[PDB]
Order: sequence, then C-alpha cells, then structure tokens
Amino acid sequence: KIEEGKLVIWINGDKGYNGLAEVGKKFEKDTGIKVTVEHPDKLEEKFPQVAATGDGPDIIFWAHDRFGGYAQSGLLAEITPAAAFQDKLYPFTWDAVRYNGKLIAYPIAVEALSLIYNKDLLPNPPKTWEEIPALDKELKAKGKSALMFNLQEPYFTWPLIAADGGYAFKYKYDIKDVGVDNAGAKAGLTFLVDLIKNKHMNADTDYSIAEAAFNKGETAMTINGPWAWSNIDTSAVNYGVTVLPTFKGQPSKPFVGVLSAGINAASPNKELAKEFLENYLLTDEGLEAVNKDKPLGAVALKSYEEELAKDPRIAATMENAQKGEIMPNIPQMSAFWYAVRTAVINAASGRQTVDAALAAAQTNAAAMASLPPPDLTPGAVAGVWNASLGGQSCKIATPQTKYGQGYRAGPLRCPGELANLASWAVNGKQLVLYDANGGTVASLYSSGQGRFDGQTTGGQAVTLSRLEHHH
Repeated sequence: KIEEGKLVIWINGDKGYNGLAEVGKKFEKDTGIKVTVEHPDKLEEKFPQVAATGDGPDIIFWAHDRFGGYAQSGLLAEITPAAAFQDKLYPFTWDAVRYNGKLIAYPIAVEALSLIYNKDLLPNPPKTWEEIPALDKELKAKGKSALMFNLQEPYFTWPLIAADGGYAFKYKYDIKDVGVDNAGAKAGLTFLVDLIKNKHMNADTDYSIAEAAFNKGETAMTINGPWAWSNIDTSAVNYGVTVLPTFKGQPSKPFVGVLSAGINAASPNKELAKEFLENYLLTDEGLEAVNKDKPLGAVALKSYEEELAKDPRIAATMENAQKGEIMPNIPQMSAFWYAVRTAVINAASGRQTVDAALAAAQTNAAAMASLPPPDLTPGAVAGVWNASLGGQSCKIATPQTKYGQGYRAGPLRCPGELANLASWAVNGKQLVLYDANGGTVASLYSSGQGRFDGQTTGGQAVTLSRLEHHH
C-alpha cells in the first residue's frame, strides 16, 4: 500500500521536479512530513494500474483531461477547498478539474495555442482571419507566405472551427450533444477550406512543415503552443506571440489544457496532500520554485500569473486560454478526435464537402460516444521486434522515445533497406518506418496480437514479431 505519514508525488520528467522537491522540503521542515518527488516513465498509464489496486503515489500531476476518466473511475479523492482559497485561482481553471459537479484536482498551470508571428516580416499582425487572404497576396509577391500551421490535427484547426459556434460536447458533459455540424462549425471549416481553395494554405501542411517554414523565415505567421517557443529561440527569428485572430468578430476558441494535481483516492495522507498543495505549492514562492527549475507557462494562481504575465508570450497564452474552450475531461473525447480528424482532412482534400464531412463526423462521434469499446497507438508499437524478410531475419528497436514528431528507432544487424532505420511513427492503422532523412523505409499494419505485416518501400516483404520472455 501507500505508506502513511509520507507524501509521494509523481510528475512528468519534462517538469521542474527539483523545484517541486524544494517546496517538498519546506513542507518537511514545518511538519516533519517527508515529500518524495518521482518522475516515472509513462506515469499517466502506470497510475491507473496501481491506484486501482490500492497503491501508487499520493499526488499525481497530469493534464486535466485524463483526470475525468480517473474520477469517473473513482481513482481520485474529492477535494473541498475553501471558497477563500478557490478565489486565488482563475475561475475557469476550476472548471477544468470538475467532474460531475465535484472538484477532483487542484489546477496548476494553463496551456493553449496562440498566434506566433515574425515581427521582421510582419510588425503588426492581423486581428482578424478575414485579413489573411490580402496579407497573403502581399507576402507571396515577396516570396513568403502569410501563415502556415498543422492542418492535419483537429487540435490546431479547432480554434477557427469553434470560433462561431462549434463545440465538442455541451456542458456535466452531455455525450449525446455534439456540436460539430452546427452553423458556426460549418462556417469556420468552410472558411478554412476556401483558404486552401484560394491558394493561401496547402491542404497537406503538417506540424513539421509549418514549424520548419516559420523558423526558416519562409512564412510570417504560425499557430502553436509554448512547447514550441524553444525551437524558435534556436531560430534567432525575432518572433512575437499574440492573441489568435477573430473570425466573424468571435475569438478563436482553442482547447485549453490545465496541468493539475490529483490526490490518490487510496492515499492515507489525503489531508496532508491537501495542505501541501494549498498552503505550499499554490503560493507565489512554491510556484516560483518549480518555475525557476522549469517554466510552467501561464499559471492558475492569479497573483503569480500577474508576475509571469510581464512576459507577453505568457500573457498571450493566458488570454487565448480564457477565450478558448476547456478540453473536456471525458474518455468519449477520443470519438470526437477520430470523427473530426477524418472530416477536416476529407473536407480540405476536396474528397467531401464541409456539409457532408461535418454531418458524417457528428453522426460517427455521437454514435461512438454512446457505445462501449480505432487507430494504432504508440504504446502498441513500443518495444523490440523480430523482423522476417526473405530467408533473412533480424531485430529492430522502436522505443517510445520521442524524436521529432516521431520516435527513435534502431536496426540490429538488419540486411536490405532496414539497415537505414532511424525513426518510427503511427498513422491511424499504419506503422511507418523512416530513414535518417525522413524517407519512408516501410509501411506495416497490425495483423494480430503483437504482430505486424507490411512491405518495405521497395517491395520486399516484412513481418514484425515481438520479443518477450517469461520468468
């Protein structure tokens, strides 16, 4: 079990855990309660496994949207902070940590997309989406483009679609009220597609093409989150970050992710955990300790957010967050993503109309949400694989170690084209193996439990079979 009298905290490795440990020691000095801070591998999926068996950390830090499945799965303690304490965090951040009208976590930090522009190419960026066609003709005359952003993931195209009325589920979330083909969503997506029809954007621009274009000075604007600011400091491109453009006078509504701190329902230290988070972490000094270790971005605590907002990039993030739509914390969100990604791709590729793509998307999303359980997941690929080809055979490694928009991969005495394996990724139902130059080496599909079948980019058959042992 979880051990009484001590606090165990899990937080991801890309966070200021040493700063969090600092706050933990200040808490150990005033109370004698020891605070151990850990950053396990794949913590967001170890936690449900251990908490369901009465073990795990006392506190877990993760994005709010996963906590609704935890709370629906009764793996989280209900928190009841005083009204006086709730007033210190932005009111919308408490909405992100609400499930069935109960508070299930403490909001910590806040994240949302924002308009990123090149101040040299574009000193004063547009306030409206309507201005972007004219701005694009001006810039392409001079060999640049006005705007490029990932058109492949609904997360990036949703702020415009939802600007005039689109929404995932109505909000208590009603999984049978999907707002995907109302008038506002049709209008946003139609405007998006006509931008592509009128040759201001390319239907197949994805995350890397857009990021490369902006950092190489080829386009004046992009759309991304704080996670991408670091690669634009390598750029020496002088960029600003600002509010998203408005559509039909309505703000772009990006999805909002809220870093939150949940309490293990099996923890015998619930009250100790509430005191640490309320009285020690969620203070100007506590947040500063984590932030000096590793920046949080915008934060839910008003007082310290007023200090961080002196950075205009963080003020812009927070402003776009307060105008966006909180990412719904329900597992039925996976049906929203699947249906909407199909619809935006089909509408932008001309394979469907926005009225037909969105109509299908709302039918498929509503039906799948109402149903007990689509694409291939990087968890199902992570590991080491036997690789049969001809009479030849060998092994490849495909760790879930991020690398670009894919993952590191490695061949182990592999003949033929597999000797060039360097990265891997998943595309719906398809596993794709890549060069060190981004070229495609192979394409495979899950053909069963721990088994892949496909072919190289040059015709040779490939079969992947998992390595695994027994005690």
